[PDB]
Amino acid sequence: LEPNSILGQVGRLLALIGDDINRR
Amino acid sequence: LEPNSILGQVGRLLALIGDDINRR
Amino acid sequence: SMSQSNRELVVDFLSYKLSQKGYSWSQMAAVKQALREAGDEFELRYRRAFSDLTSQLHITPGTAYQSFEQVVNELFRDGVNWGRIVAFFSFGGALCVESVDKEMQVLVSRIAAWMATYLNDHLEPWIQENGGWDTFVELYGNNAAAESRKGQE
Amino acid sequence: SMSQSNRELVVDFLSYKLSQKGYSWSQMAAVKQALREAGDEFELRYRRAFSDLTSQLHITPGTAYQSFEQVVNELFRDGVNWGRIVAFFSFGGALCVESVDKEMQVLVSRIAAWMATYLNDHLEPWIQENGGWDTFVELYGNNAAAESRKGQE
Repeated sequence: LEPNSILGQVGRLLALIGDDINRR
Repeated sequence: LEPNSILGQVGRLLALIGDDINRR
Repeated sequence: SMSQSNRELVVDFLSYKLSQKGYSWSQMAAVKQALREAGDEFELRYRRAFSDLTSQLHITPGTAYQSFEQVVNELFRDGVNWGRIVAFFSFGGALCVESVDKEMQVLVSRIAAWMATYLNDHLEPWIQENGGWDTFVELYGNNAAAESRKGQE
Repeated sequence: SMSQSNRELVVDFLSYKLSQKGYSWSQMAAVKQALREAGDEFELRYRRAFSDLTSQLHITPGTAYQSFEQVVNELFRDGVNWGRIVAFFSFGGALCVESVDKEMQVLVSRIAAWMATYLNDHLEPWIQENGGWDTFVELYGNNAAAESRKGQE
């Protein structure tokens, strides 16, 4: 959420791609 | 050497390729 | 010792050549190989979507742990799943490569420990509730994810 | 245990992703990866030169050991060198794949032991006289053999 939290952002981007790779 | 020794043959073929891969 | 290293080397090579023919040396070896492949695939899907933002974390000794902790807590806030666990390994990996890049090699051994500890204390519960790693292998073995993407292409 | 398996899995994945960037988790990991690559390359050079003659050995439980022994003794009659040691691993590998193909999976564990024993009792002398495995890595790391062939092409 918060724009300066590059770390939270990266976690969320990882989650997005993690969800994508989890789809079959 | 002996023509029926498929096992000796394979060892020698391995040696040949082993020598080749050892060249640089 | 010398016997242990020779044995370990024989095992690693045989595991590799077996997996090249669809076999596996052991259930552990099959997990390792599925995970490597899922990692490769997750990184490929990530880098096609987004830029490499590792440098933007600005890794330092003082910040390395908290950086790891915050990315990983955010990764698993909404819940757990095999894809997110793959993401966790990949991030650990990217985190280690950056540490070497930035001449802090010693962080690799620490990142490895943070990862193992997180696996032990926070992911094992879900992993055992969801079939263990054999189920992961069932879902991701034989490069399944990469193929599932190759189908759509 | 559970901690040991998680640690081992973290280590394997990190070793892989490091080697993808030219780094290595440890000196052992670097030997393992150079050896895998030299194996891949030796098999590629073999299969371009000669037919797959593994089936022609007619592997059986009664003959498996003597077959292994005779190929390997013939491989090292004239002497030892890193290429021949790579050939020894590859043959062990082909020997294991054949054993699975021919539904004698249990021979894989025995072939692995014959290989480790041969390394301990017959190759270690030469290996220590020729710089140890770090020297092998110096000669074969970063896929050197495959590149040395790509140059001539």
